[PDB]
Amino acid sequence: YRCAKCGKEVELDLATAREVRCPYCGSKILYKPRPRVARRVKAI
Amino acid sequence: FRYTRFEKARIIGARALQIAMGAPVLIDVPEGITPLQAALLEFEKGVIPITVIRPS
Amino acid sequence: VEFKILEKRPDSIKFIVSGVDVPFANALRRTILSEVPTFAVDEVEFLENDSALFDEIIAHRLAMIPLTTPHERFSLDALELDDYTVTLSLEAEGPGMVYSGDLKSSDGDVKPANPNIPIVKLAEGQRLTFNAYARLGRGKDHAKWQPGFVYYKYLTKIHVSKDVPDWEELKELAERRGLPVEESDEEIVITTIKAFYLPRKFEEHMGKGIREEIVPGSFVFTVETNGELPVEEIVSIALKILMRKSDRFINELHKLA
Amino acid sequence: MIVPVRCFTCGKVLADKYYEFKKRVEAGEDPGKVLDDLGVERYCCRRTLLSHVELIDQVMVYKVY
Amino acid sequence: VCPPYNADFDGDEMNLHVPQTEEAQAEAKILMEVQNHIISPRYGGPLIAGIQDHISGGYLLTREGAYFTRYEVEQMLMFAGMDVNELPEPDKYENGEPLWSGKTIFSLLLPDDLTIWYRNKLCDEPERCEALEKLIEEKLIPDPEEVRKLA
Amino acid sequence: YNMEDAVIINKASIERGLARSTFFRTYEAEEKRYLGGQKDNFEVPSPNIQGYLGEKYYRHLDEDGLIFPESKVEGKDVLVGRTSPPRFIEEQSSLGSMVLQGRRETSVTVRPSEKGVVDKVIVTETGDGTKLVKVTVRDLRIPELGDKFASRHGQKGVIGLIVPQEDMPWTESGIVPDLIVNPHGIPSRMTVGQLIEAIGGKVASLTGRRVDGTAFIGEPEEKLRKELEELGFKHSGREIMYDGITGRRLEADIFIGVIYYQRLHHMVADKMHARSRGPVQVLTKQPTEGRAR
Amino acid sequence: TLAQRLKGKEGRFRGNLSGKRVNFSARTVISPDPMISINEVGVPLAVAMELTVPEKVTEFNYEKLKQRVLNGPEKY
Amino acid sequence: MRIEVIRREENLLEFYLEGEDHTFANLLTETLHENEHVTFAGYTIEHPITMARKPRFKVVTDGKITPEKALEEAAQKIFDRAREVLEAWKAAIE
Ligand SMILES: [Mg+2]
Ligand SMILES: [Zn+2]
Ligand SMILES: [Zn+2]
Repeated sequence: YRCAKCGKEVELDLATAREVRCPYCGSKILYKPRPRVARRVKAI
Repeated sequence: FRYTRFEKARIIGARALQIAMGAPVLIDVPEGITPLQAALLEFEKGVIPITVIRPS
Repeated sequence: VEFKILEKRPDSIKFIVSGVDVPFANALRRTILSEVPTFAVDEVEFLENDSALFDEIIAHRLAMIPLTTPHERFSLDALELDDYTVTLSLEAEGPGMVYSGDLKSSDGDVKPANPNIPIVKLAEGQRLTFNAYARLGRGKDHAKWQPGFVYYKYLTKIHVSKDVPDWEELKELAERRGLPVEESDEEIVITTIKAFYLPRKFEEHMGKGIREEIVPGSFVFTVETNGELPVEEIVSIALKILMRKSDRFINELHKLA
Repeated sequence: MIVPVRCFTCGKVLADKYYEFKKRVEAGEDPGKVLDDLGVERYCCRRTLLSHVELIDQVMVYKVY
Repeated sequence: VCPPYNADFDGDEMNLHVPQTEEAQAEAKILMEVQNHIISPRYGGPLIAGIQDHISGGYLLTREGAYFTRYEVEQMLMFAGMDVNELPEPDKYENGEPLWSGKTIFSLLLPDDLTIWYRNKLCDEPERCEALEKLIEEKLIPDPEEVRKLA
Repeated sequence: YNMEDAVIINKASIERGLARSTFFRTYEAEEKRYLGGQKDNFEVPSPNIQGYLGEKYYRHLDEDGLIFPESKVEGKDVLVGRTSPPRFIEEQSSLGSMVLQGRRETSVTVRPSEKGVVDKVIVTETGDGTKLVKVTVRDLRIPELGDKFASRHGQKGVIGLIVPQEDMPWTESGIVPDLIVNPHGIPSRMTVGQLIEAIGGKVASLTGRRVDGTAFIGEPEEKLRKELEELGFKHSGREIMYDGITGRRLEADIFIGVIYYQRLHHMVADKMHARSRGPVQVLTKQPTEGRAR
Repeated sequence: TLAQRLKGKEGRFRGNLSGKRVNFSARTVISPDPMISINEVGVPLAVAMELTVPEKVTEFNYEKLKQRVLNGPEKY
Repeated sequence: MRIEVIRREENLLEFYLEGEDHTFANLLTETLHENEHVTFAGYTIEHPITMARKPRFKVVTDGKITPEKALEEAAQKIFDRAREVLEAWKAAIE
């Protein structure tokens, strides 16, 4: 389970067991989006 | 009877290996010294027991 | 010991100091860069970064923003700097260019001195949120804690006798660049309050007719800041460190004996 | 790659005086007088205004986390 | 030590490897240290020696006209390792200020009984060397003050 | 320190932005299909399974087996947790292999000397039917010692040391130089184009217009040294310079200009390695070849 | 085959028998300094903690190597 | 600022001074020079990457005064000289 966002914007939260497509665009390629947690980078 | 450079680097090498395997040391103590450096100080005072053989 | 203030401007000053010597001048100069403390952002916590730039690059620019440092509330001549922490937050969303003026400060006396600094450009729907923590530091540890600059030069006089062909060319040249010229019937004296490039015709006369004599003990100082400390409060604070610094020495010396 | 907010040798801010600089050089005015009219004195401040790329427009539009 | 390795510093690669057993370690220290290899077996002449700045700096120290002041003598004798006490003496030209010559700062590094004389690359007038040589060969030990300031 | 092709870069000039360069890699873990019908699924590895790399290296994976981005992956940390299928339950029967019957852990992990933070995780399907995930991890890489610089004339070299801004030989203006080049290399390698370009940066920074410098028809030699002579400086670059340790005019006139350098990727973190006792050859019991093995 | 296994510019007289690959080494780049003596060398502190000598505690370095094993393999 | 003595003899003192740098050391050096009883004053920083905060000082006198007294009186002067200059600055921006 996830909430993956594909190329050319759209959201498509499904799974990973059978097939990986975008219904709206018709493409098949996905980036995993960044979470909303807090990390700490120093400024040097 | 001066030693060469090949015999002086073997007498130190054999004495530094005895000084690690037992072989109680002469007055060489202070405070921490690697066993190779103990052989250099004993050789400086000229109290090495090991002598060479001169084949002739 | 005496001073002559040539000009006072916003964030700059130039003056002439007399009655001192060569060792003292470097000690005053070096102390201003490496001892005077200022505030600077030291670490930033990111919540999200949809911008076109890397996390480190946005974090790097935040550290380079000059922040106002109120000298009437801590101690600037201490050897051990105070650790009081100021929180700088931001929560913006594009589209539009992000400026330094949008940063919020938890303490109204520490804000960016210059409000027209671009940080990052944001496209449609991209969000940027972070919290910046500022602390006191010195320039010797990291360049971000620099209060400004100091530059110094000797004070010299160029004597040009009237027997030198085309001496009038130096008179017009020196007056164009703002150097004072004192004229007499024997020769002229140019006070070099700034660099004086000798024109090519006169190279062969440097030493025979044209000679330069250094005035012992007089120096021209140039100081420029960025708005973190009030331009003529720099030298006063630096002087009070030298005093404090060379007083600790006496305590340690007596303890040894 | 947006303009550097300091110089690299002379510590002095510059990024506030770049977008005011470039909108007055695409009218035909000579840059020798534009940079002098602002507060740029040396030539260590000036080699990093006069040569820069500001390529942030191309990279931004691609849109990927 | 960078004519033995034949290296320069434009990003080269040097590899070290530690020896471990106590017999193989005292052979490395006695037979292979740097100071045993200061001259070379191909032509006798020294190999580990001075390079680019060490030569052209040494010409600026011994030029006729190299007068260092008092602060510059005292600062450089602390920087070049050596330990001497308060004897930079005797302030040879007090005409402007009490300041030394360039020869006597170089004449603290040599042992106390050298005697060498030879001719080097800068000789553009062989006649004014001759005169100096002629006196030397007949009067083996002249006085260092009088005649030798014809140098 | 700058003898025999080295160079001495400023400290505060590094620490404000000179040559801060980034480094990327990428990894291409996939999901194959054997001809028997058993397909290897990727998940979080359990403690039991044969061939465990270790424990507490899996603190960054999510449930399905993908690193959520922007995490400081370092050392030998894993990237994607892969379970492989049994692979011959009945071939050996070496006195205990009949009962265990489990799986043999295989995966992908960053190369064991690097560091950095992840950037973007891809997930897709390739041509036949399978699935493959691509992960890319970046790096920050401040320019310390070793990092080879060069001109475009051929004066290559390495950072000598990293001297602070305060101890810099500086000039009778607001100028504090960055790269103090060794003077013993210009009248030995015959690179006079270095010295024409160094004045041409100083003229074309004060005037305002970038000097044309093409071959055979470019800006001539004499017109630069007159435009420098009428803008307020001496005709040959030379200027009065003060040392930063003690502070007195160096009794010479030190040359100074603007030269375009460029950083090169023979950086020191891709060269330095040490080997105490590693994995050896099976046939000879001798070490392997390359850092990738 | 055998004659190509015996020979061939990397066989098993020069390639693997009289010339072998070693242990306890390092390899990096170089950079000058005229402040150390003529017979010294710099060693980076990462390479210094990944190469080791054996020491064989006898009687007079026993106070030293008690501290070297009490300190862990982290502090130098 | 902890003084680490190294050599101590008759009319001579050598020591390390942690935490200081070129800035104070150079000012302290020539200020010492003004004192006629100090025959020899100098300093060195050894290899400024591994250590650049502990200059090695050397002070030699003619026997008529102790080396500590020389240091003592020479760090008086700098405090007094700064105290002067400071007053000048203040009473000039008016
Ligand atoms: Mg090479
Ligand atoms: Zn889609
Ligand atoms: Zn600049």
